[PDB]
Amino acid sequence: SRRRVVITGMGMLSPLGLDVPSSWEGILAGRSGIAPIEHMDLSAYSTRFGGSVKGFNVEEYLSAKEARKLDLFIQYGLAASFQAVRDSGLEVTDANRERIGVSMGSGIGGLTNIENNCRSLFEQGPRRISPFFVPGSIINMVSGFLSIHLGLQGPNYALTTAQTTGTHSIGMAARNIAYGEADVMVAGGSEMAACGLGLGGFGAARALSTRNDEPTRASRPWDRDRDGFVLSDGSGALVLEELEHARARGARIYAELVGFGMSGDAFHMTAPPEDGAGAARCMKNALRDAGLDPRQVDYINAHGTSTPAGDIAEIAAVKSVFGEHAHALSMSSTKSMTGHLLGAAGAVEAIFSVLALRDQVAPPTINLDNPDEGCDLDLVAHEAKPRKIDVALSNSFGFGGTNGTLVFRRFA
Amino acid sequence: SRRRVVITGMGMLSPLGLDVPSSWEGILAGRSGIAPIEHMDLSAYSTRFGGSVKGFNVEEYLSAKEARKLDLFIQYGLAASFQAVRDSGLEVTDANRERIGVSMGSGIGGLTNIENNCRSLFEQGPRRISPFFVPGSIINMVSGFLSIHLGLQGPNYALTTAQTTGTHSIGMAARNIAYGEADVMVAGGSEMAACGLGLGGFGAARALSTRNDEPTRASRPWDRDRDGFVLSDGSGALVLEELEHARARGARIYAELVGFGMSGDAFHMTAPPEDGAGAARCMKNALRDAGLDPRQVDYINAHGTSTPAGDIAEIAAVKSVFGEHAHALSMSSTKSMTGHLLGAAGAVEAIFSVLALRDQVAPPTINLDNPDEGCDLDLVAHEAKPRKIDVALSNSFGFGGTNGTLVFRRFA
Ligand SMILES: CN1CC[C@H](Oc2cccc(F)c2)C1=O
Ligand SMILES: CN1CC[C@H](Oc2cccc(F)c2)C1=O
Repeated sequence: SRRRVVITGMGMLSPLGLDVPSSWEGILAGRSGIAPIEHMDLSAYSTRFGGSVKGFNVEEYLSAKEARKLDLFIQYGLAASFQAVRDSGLEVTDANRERIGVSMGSGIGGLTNIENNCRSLFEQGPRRISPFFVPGSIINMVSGFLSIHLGLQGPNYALTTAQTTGTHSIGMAARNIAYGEADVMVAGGSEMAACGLGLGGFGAARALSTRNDEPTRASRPWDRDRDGFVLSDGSGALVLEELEHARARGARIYAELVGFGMSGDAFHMTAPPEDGAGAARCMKNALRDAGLDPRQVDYINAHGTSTPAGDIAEIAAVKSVFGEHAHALSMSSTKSMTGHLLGAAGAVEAIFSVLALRDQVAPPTINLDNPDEGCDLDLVAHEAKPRKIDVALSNSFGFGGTNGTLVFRRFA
Repeated sequence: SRRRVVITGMGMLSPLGLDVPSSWEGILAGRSGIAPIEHMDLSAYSTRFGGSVKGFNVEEYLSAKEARKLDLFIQYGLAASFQAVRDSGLEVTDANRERIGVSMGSGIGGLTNIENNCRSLFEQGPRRISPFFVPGSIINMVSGFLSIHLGLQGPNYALTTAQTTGTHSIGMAARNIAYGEADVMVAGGSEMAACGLGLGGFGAARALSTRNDEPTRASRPWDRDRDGFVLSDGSGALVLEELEHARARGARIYAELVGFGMSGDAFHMTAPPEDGAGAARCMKNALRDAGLDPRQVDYINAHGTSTPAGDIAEIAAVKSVFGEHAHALSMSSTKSMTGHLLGAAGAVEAIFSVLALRDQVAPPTINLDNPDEGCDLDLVAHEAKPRKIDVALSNSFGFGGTNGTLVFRRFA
């Protein structure tokens, strides 16, 4: 029968910091993590900025010898996973190793590594492709490497659902624990798509903000002058744990995961429906899964990507689900500060939702100078808002019309 | 408690055929799908052969214009998915579309597309990258495109667990139905990694057979002269359906999916443990899930990749799990004929496991001329073996030590 699931550990790399507390300080201070990209020459690209992880030292986590073999998305995923496991206090033993699994996902995975090995192949020949190309690039290897390093013998898998990946990974890992397939899961996502193919590929679709001359103001969810998403790098990991398991070991519990929804739009490969029908269906599924009155929802961490169609679809979805209560909750997009971590977005935003519950504060939507037509909810413009938050909801939507909602609440 | 899950539709592209009955005819005849790779210069490569899909016509499924937007692995996954839904006779309606979902995965995803866009990027610069590069290359676009085309609003996701993808995709879709999150799922996997990057990436790790002189004899699981796996392309999809739902509409039921196991080895990034400890835990997990004694298993579709370490690990795991029953079951590798479809391997082998139940016949392991030391199980050498089969297992083991087992049972 269905068991309860709590959050006992969190870890993060973001454009605002190399761990959770540092990232969260930047979130509450309204700081932007967005800057011109330094790691490559983007003069031929229409977008030349994004949210880089600054000053990451992989030798805080792994030997230089093994790090050299791994794409940055794997390095970031392992860093966030190690932080979350350490933060949990959990001890892996022969007695519990078969009951601890991992589900760390990615939207695109090791695009930097694949681009670099493609360069080798085309300029030199296949004899210059790294022997570590496959295990160092494919998406499941965050889960794989984490399991090898910590001895986790529970369910070992990875989701790839584009910009919904982090939310789906956390939700499905919670279901694993709920249904008794595991007692503990490390779950979240990681992304590092800032290579030529990433910036060039989103750029060819004209999906990215082109505000090169003012990167910190580029990400402006629900602002009338928004012109697309800002591409960002990093990782989020959570340690999810069965309630009675967490209670038995005296774990510090941050919050309870009470609800998870998934819905397909079945609308369009890349565009969200204007009325937010898929996001509404997904949130309704998550609220019914959590056994909630929608009026219990105090805070929504929006997907809020700073796209014309995405941002207004989300307002439509929230008004349709919450009716008059839409005017009482607070909804914000931390992508205003972090940009869009793609497969990692739902993972870092799940952590931000849990911290909104811990600290009783709604993170701001920075850059919301001129709210667009119909964008008339409390979107927490400019400044963090202290308020009562018993229930927080984190939304993600992605290519393929794939939707996820997580519902968290305070645990006493 | 838990609902029962049955298989009501199947679809396939493989090196043996453009559908299930053609592929299965090849399997029972001991035919090889392996041949030198055409329309591609492999001069500088140590492997020049594999399992190609021959004569695939995407315009049976999609307009030329929609097919141009999508990597071959997505085309393949859609073809298998459309076949499986057709084969099921399911009528999608406003009354059931929120109860029908998709989980089609891939191990490596859009390497061919990435390769072609890399070529453009390096030669001409980022303005030649396709606008459809991202949505046409990401692994969740089989689930995304299928849901949009058929109007499916149930759970929409994609697994990526390397060579375990197809097995995990089917098992987790079965859990969705068992626990009431969907009534129908389309599940399986697709792969097309016969590009410079795939053949070069696996070749760089010396993982591939280099028997260029005799491609049809290269894949020789448990044979003392095996020298690595054969890379193959294609797709498998199954329609999974809640039993009462299948019975109410008068569905043709092929078999019941009674068990699913997952385990991590936590051993090595690419190598299995020699004693097959992870595969043994995974099979025991799947049998416990099914409420079956190891003695009830009649047929195992092995991972059986033709690698020195992997093939011997699987013998060890089977001897360990099945004890005095280990010789009574038949265990065969259909990869002897199909080669290794990586993320689709588990999907097409689940289909072969189901057809073994329908037709009461164990597929052969072809090329098993000289069983290796300790390879003394009933490996169905050379020729198909008619036999009693009530319970069939399908095993997948992949990079990151990720394991999957599906247990299928005759249904009447
Ligand atoms: C309404 N719009 C705006 C952008 C999006 O189109 C795309 C298309 C391809 C890749 C991508 F990243 C985005 C859409 O459907
Ligand atoms: C048991 N053996 C044989 C090859 C494999 O090693 C690799 C390593 C990297 C990529 C790959 F494709 C394979 C292994 O560890």
